[PDB]
Amino acid sequence: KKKGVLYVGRLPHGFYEKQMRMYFSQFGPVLRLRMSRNRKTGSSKHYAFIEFESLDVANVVAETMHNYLLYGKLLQCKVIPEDQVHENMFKGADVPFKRIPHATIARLQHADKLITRHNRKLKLKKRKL
Amino acid sequence: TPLSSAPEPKRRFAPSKHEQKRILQLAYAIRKGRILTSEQRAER
Amino acid sequence: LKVPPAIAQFQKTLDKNTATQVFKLLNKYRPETAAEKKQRLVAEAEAVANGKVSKKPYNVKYGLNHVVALIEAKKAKLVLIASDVDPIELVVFLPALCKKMGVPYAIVKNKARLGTVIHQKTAAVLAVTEVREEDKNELASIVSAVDANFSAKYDESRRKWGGG
Amino acid sequence: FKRAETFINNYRQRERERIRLNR
Amino acid sequence: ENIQKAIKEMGFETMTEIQKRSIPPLLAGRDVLGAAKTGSGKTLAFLIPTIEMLYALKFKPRNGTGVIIISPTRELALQIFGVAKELLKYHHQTFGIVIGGANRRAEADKLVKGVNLLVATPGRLLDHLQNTKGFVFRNLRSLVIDEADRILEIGFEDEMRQIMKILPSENRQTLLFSATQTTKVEDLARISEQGYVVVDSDKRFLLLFSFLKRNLKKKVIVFMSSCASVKYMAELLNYIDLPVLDLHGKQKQQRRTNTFFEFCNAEKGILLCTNVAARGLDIPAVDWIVQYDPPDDPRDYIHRVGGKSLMFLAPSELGFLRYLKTAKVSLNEFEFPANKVANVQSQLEKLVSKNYYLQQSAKDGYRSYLQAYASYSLKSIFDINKLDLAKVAKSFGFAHPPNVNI
Amino acid sequence: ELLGSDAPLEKVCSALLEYESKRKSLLEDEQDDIEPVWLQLATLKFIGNNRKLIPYKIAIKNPVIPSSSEACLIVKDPQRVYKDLVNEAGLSKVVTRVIGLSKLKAKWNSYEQKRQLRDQFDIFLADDRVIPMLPRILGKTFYQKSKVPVPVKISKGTAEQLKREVVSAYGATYFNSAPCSSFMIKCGHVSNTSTELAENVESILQFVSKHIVPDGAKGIASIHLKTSQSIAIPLWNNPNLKE
RNA sequence: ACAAUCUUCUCACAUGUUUUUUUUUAAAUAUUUUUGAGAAAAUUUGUUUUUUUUUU
Repeated sequence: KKKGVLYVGRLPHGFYEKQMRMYFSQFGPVLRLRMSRNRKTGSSKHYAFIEFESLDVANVVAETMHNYLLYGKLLQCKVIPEDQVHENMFKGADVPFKRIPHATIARLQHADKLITRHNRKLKLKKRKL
Repeated sequence: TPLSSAPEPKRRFAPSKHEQKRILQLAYAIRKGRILTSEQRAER
Repeated sequence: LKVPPAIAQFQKTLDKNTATQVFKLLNKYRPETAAEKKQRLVAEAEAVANGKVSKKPYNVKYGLNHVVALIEAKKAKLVLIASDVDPIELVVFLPALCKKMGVPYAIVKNKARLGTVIHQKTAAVLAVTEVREEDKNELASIVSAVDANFSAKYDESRRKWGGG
Repeated sequence: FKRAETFINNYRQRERERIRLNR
Repeated sequence: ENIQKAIKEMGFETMTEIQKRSIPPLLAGRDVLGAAKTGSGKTLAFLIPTIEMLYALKFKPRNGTGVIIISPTRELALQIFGVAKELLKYHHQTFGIVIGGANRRAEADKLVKGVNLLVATPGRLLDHLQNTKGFVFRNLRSLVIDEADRILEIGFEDEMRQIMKILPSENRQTLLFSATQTTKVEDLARISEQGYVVVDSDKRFLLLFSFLKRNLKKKVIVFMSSCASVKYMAELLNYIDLPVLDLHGKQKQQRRTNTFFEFCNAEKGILLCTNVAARGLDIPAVDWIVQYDPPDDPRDYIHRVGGKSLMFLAPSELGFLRYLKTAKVSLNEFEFPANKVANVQSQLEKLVSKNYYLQQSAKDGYRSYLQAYASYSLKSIFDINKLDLAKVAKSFGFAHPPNVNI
Repeated sequence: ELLGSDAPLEKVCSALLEYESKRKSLLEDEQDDIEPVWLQLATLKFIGNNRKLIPYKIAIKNPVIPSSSEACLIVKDPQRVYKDLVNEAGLSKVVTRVIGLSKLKAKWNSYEQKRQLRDQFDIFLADDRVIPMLPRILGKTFYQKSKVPVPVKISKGTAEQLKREVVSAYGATYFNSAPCSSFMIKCGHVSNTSTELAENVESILQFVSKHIVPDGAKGIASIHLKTSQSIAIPLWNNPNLKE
């Protein structure tokens, strides 16, 4: 019934959304999982939030996956308080990850108004000088 | 602190002595032709 | 009957995952087999006989008197105790002595696995005192896992009279 | 049921294969 | 004469004013009450007359103890023992030292064997003269007391009169040296500009190592409470490519004088020495003076100091700052950032554990430092109980504190 | 004269040095660190397509990195041969430690251990043979925290060659090539003389127009020099930038 | 299968020279300047391979 949000911490590199969802679905259905990722680069912030179908299963996975030594990291599995569970708790959850190739986007992006702005900037630099 | 105040012997900072006794014994047997050498065992 | 806390603590052993990681580090530090030691010694014998500097060996520590000595001298970094020692008095004091010396310790399942590491039929206790510089992080991770899965866990049932 | 260790090892292998293919 | 050859081997030709006015009267078996300042050359004044006495009477180990010397502190007693070794290098008369904080079970066996020239302290000497079975002292014919004013300042009131009641008085020659003449000295004789750093204990050596690296191109001298600490500190520093001279030497007085002379002549270099060894020596124009350990005698230290002075003080010893206020001495506090401090503690521990002699020296220096700390006069300021033994061993290169009998 | 048919140097460098000196406003640790001179060059187009994890050695008449700075050398296995060569060449006072590639990857694998190793040496020099592998086993702990290995060339295996490579590396500045139409480089320090700073700036500009800027002086839009927190006066501006 | 592929380069050219070696946890947390015009050079700083609402 109550839709238990079981968090996972100390996630080894590679234990990403696909691997977590597959592993944690084995214990119980993982409705939504959104592994935290950086806004710029989408590097796994190394913690995720699993909304197990039942609070019971989330609690069961908590006890069995807490202090779990996975590749040198003691997985911190503590069921997220349902009262503290937010609405933006799972905003855009389970999405194919979209770190735009900003570096290329700015790079492909590379007239008279720009020249005027440069002249104004030069005038501002002269004023500062 | 450690329970024992006894000093540390030098045997724990040096190559093993009873291994050396065996090595000299094995070397003597090789000289006396009692133990086949590794090369002799390999070629046989 | 009612099991005293000193004997009841041996019913709670290290879990499956952490024990598997423990024996993975241990298997890198197995003592030299009787055969392997013989080959190394005759190799030095041939060098001595023909014409003639090493490093201190690294391996796991075994033997009850040896390990208890290492704990008392604070030389041990991790002590693993067999959970099924037939006269339990041989190890019934070991968890408390490891607590007094502040040595990380765990109670692993059965003595056959411990003996297999050291090429014997049976080992009541194993101890790790020194590791290579590349295994410092692996040992440190296991010490944390042993603490979190064995010391942080339980620590309240080991004071309670089990059984009955 | 299979352990989570196999999941991460498979991902690292796939990333390892992706990296070599890009080579 | 063997005594003369040893004196020549020690590296001494001329005599001091105290020696000139004491050696002749001592050779005639005259009891003398002396008043000489610290480091005035007294060490040859009271030691060589009783050595000739021992040779003259042809003392043997079976006769037991014939000469007893009482020293205020362990470090002063150890230096006197070191000097006596130099003087007795060509004699068959046995010598030994018993001091508080040492192995009493070992000293009892040493005393049973028969030690003629004994250097002791009031606390340990009284213990051995009462409870040590088989210790022969009925043949005592020369007793010497050094730094009597300091001895009564330590707190040996009830012991000095107690010990004298046991030792024989008839035929015994007596000596008493006291720099300052208080009222207690005659009572016993009748019956017979600063700089401090608040550095944690575990970071003491790392700060010192970082500081010496920074000031490599200057002249630095460091005072440390124990000679065994000096030997280990010099040996450890030489093992990390930091060549530093030491005044410990090989306990040979000639080498110590040669090392001090070379340090003074050299424009640059670092020398390690104890407060007691430095006491009585003309300090040259040294850019930095460092007090790594608290001084044994703060009253002597404040007068001695009066280019730059630095003092390593633990946070638990900040009460000594209040003492410096009561002495009317200006001071300033030096602050250091943890990022410039070298983090070679793990490397230091590995190096000590791997080498035998480095570990052996570190254990001896740790034991001597603690024993010197436990015998400080300023109990309220330098309290051994307040000290953390785990941090102290960390500064010595240990993962765990070694087991030392206090 | 090479950039825009003019040489507005010396006077600009002297004015910047005077301004820095004018803008001046117990402790137990002191160092000879001084505020560096940052020369930033602007192009009209992207010089770098992507970030490059290989420092570029720009030769400068006035050395930037002090010769007393501790240096750590990374060499191919075995490390005993390289350590013996450094000791024989007398460079042990500069190259404090020599660590092999295998030892660096294994003995120092933790992020804390990597950070501790980085903070224990002021300059990190890597052999050109093992320079590509240094991108891994170091990570953001070193390759992003002001520790870019200098690609020293010691493949010959000679004591004189190692000394020459060390001297060249110490006497030259390092510039990191990254994806941007902008770059900033260290041309000198505050303690450096005005004439020496101008010579270093000219050498840096010549190197940038030769082996860095694809269009050379034509592609350079503006060049300025400043301190860590001081303003950058216009050292050189392209008169035909609009065209 | 708790193992798998992150570079002990080079490339030419004429020993020199030249050209290369895409590779870098998570956050927190930084430089005034260039500039780049979020993006972009950019001190960086601290730091458990740490890590809980906050998906790139």
